[PDB]
Amino acid sequence: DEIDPVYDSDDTDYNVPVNTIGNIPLSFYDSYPHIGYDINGKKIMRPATG
Amino acid sequence: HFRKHWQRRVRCHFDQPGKKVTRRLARRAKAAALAPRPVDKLRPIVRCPTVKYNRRTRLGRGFTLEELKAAGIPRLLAPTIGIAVDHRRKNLSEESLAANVQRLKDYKARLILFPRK
Amino acid sequence: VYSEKELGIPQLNTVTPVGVTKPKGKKKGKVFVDDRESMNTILAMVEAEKQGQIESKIMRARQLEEIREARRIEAEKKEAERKALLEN
Amino acid sequence: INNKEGLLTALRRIQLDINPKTTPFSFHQSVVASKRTEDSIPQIEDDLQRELAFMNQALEAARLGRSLLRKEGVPFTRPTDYFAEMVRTDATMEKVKQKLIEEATAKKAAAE
Amino acid sequence: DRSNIIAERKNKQRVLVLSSRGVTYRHRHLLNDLASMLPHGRKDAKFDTKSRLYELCELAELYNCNNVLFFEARKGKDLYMWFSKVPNGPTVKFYAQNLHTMEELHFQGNCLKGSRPILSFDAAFEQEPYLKVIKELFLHTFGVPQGHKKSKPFIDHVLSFSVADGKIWVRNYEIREVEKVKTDINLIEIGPRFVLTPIIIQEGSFGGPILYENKRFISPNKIRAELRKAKAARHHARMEQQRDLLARKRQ
Amino acid sequence: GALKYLEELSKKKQSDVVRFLLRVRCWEYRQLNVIHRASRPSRPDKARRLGYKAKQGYVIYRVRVRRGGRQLKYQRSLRATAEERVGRRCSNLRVLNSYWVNQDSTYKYYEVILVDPNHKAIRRDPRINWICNPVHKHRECRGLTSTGKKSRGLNKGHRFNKTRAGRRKTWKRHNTLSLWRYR
Amino acid sequence: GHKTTRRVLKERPSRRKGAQSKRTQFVRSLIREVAGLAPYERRVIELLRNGKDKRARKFSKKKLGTFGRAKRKCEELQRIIAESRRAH
RNA sequence: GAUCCUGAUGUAUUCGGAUGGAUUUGAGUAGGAGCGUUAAGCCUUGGACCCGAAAGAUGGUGAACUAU
RNA sequence: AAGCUCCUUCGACGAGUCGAGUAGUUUGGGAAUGCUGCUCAAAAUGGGAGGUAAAUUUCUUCUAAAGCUAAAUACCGGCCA
RNA sequence: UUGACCUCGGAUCAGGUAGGAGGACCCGCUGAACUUAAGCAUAUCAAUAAGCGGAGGAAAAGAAACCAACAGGGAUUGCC
Repeated sequence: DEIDPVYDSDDTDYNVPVNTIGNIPLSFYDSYPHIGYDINGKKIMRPATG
Repeated sequence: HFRKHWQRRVRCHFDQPGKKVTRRLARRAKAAALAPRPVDKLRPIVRCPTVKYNRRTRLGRGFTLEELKAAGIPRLLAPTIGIAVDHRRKNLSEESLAANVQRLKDYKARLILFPRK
Repeated sequence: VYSEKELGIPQLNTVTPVGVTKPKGKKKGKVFVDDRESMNTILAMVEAEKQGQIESKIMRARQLEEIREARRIEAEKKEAERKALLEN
Repeated sequence: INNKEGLLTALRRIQLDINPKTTPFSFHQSVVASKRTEDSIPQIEDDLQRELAFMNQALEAARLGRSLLRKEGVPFTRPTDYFAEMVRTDATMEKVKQKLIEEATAKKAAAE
Repeated sequence: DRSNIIAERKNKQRVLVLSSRGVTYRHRHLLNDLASMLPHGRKDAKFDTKSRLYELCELAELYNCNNVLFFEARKGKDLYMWFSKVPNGPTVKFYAQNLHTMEELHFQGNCLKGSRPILSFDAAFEQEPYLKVIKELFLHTFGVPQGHKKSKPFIDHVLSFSVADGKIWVRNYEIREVEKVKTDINLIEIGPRFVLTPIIIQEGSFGGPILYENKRFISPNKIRAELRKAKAARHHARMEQQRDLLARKRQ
Repeated sequence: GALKYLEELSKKKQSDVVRFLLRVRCWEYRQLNVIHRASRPSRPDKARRLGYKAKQGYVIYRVRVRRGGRQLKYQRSLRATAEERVGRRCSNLRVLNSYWVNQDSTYKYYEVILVDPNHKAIRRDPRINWICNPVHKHRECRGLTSTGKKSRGLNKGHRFNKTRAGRRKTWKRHNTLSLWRYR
Repeated sequence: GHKTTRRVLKERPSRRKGAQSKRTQFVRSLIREVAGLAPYERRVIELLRNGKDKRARKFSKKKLGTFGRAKRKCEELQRIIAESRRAH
């Protein structure tokens, strides 16, 4: 029986971020209206201001 | 190549003749203790391990149990009559077994054993 | 101490992107900054870099937010220019 | 020992469909050159020519990939605003640009 | 959906990057570089040499991986890479040498961590039947599926496999874009540089009948044994010469 | 058979029975002194295989030792430190060998088997008259116990080239310049 | 190499060092029953009873450090489960 | 010996270098010279032809402050 | 009391120790060269170390976590010569 | 009420034992710097000197979880 390559619940990467940004600091994007880019190539807006 | 202190670690062998005389007198003293007996124990003939030296034989540590049995010398009596015994060495070859049994038989033929007390 | 502009040092790709590099000894397209929104964002950057460390967290947040808003308004200004020149 | 029939049987077992009429380049992103690089590398020991041929093969692959990928409409260029983790660390490239600095300075210092 | 893939057609490929016990620091650096370039992968530590090559397959089933990239080091000196599709076939063994890993400060190139690469292959890879099986597996290993949620959105590097000698040479390059003169692509080496020579292709996960044998593989252990035999040969020649000299002196 | 039953029960340490017993004892030993005498070995099978007998001349001492490091790491173990402290306390006895008993989170605990060399039974019995011999004074101080041998690397093989037969002796032998009469 | 007549050697008890002592096995099983289970073994037992067998095996690796040790621990605990089931 | 070729019977169907060559290279072959030691000279390292700089470190002995 | 021989009988071998992760230190020696601390923590046709591309991880060689032991070796101190 | 067992104490109870000196060589812990070289830094000096603990006439090590790939060797130690 052949392997089905899924990511089960215990997998470290079961839940992955949508930011598609690695382990870099968030010191970047600090002067920019957005935070990171999604996998489809679209930049991600900051939600709002508090 | 003198970055270290060879002066505080240097050795001179001016006692070479003195140590030689000491060793010769030590061999004389063990001959005085073991008077009729030789001052060495019988050693087997073995083959050198490395392929560099595998065509020459030398003297091993002691005789193996099965070759001792084949020659007919009891294990508990061999170190008594002056034959070294090595329980770690194994024959693995009829050639070595036969050569060592020949050596032990030559010792048997040349040996003089005194009847206890 | 010598300048990396004087030395023929190639640009290296780090977390900050190199982007489309421009060839050496050639005409690099001069981009003219003339929109009041663009001077707004440049001036906001200059004022932030001059003022520097503000103790208050909300003050830091507000200067950063005005920088982001200047960048945004510049973005819709450029998008509107693009649409105007693409349909009309 | 080279069993072509068995090798092809094993290929047919695993061969994911890459036919261009049905499978997009955005899906495979693999392109094969139309020229053997061993025919452009006369001597294997010639490091400069060997690396040049490898680079040329990769350049052809990159240009064809860009053409197909732009036709299919997926982003190719990395925006100057996109900061992300890189395979080689920032300290590593600081060291690399440093060594480039000492090399250039040594050369122009010898000239001076 | 647990595939972590957002795409119209799902290419579910999961890679298990495994190390053996006797690997060196350079081998571990190569493994780390490959794992960093592979986002659909899982790094896994030393594997028991007394264990089973199909216990590799159960381990991959444990981690739900359909491809295995296994590093097996011999004498702490030589690398061997087993590429496999687990569970049913096929699997190749390469002798890995000539390693130049990353963090070697002479490459000058970089790429995003996990971005989809461009796979460059060779006309020999399409001509020879076994090179065709090795191309497919290397595609399945370095595929970096289209909709995977750990991959980067932009493309900036090309991984090129070339066949010049009876070996496979792998290079990794950054695509730098330069504005044309009144854009053009330039390539700068970014990553690992190692040479693979094929040894066997087995039908079956880590076993089964042999489908291809190099029959021209010169083992580094064969070179070492040749050196040892040469030393012994000179020693024995000297002994024979001494015997002949003594014999002629007698005569 | 009780000795193998105890050996297996000691092998299974995080088992419920052993964990409960170790907790209560760890409490009892914290209430007791840093170094104190034992009566009977809490691990009789370990003591017996290390060489403890129920003769007039064998004693046990339990010692508490603080755990951790000096980022510097002490080359001697906490086991060797316990043996040395027990010897300094009972200077009239020879430290035969020590074994682990409890660990908590602040201190490790060790029972040290010691032998009286001046006792008549010990002197008359062989197998221990060697420790009656004077060359074995403060084996724990000279590193001649099992912990000392382990720390000194007194093993045979290509992995122990620099430490077997004495590390300092090997260094001296390698760093002496030997000059003969005929050079 | 050289041609020597091979000899067959007697069985080595040091080679028989591998433990086949049925009495040692009996002692080990009885001690397992008497002492019980460690907390991590209890977690593995819970996972194996619930059916998370691949998770159990991964946790056994994380707690022990080797694939073979994890496999042996999982087999031992599965045998304990089977013996408990047939005993109840 | 090495490099670039030229390409023979054939061979396991993929294994090899024979002939003729080259503005090539050897610390090459081309009918062995080395080993040991004495004396003198030179080079390097050790204190290094002799005398002489401030410093740093390890371990000890003592006191000096309307500061109380 | 002891040695051998034979067998339709048996044959027990060292655990907070291996080992995994990690920090320091050390070595010619990240198959971590050894050692120490710290978190986890084993096995019984077992375990350790090597050999090997040869097709699977075959083969080779030893039994760790208990202990004793003269000699060949060192010696600027002790009794002397 | 009595008497055992276990644990912990007292005695100028009977009998012993440790300290300190020495430390040339020996076994451990701890541990520098001067110097040399190198764009810089690791390194070298040195796993040395100083400091601390512990033995003897020798000490230590020592009877393979060794070496090896052999046609095998066979505790440890020292010289070439």
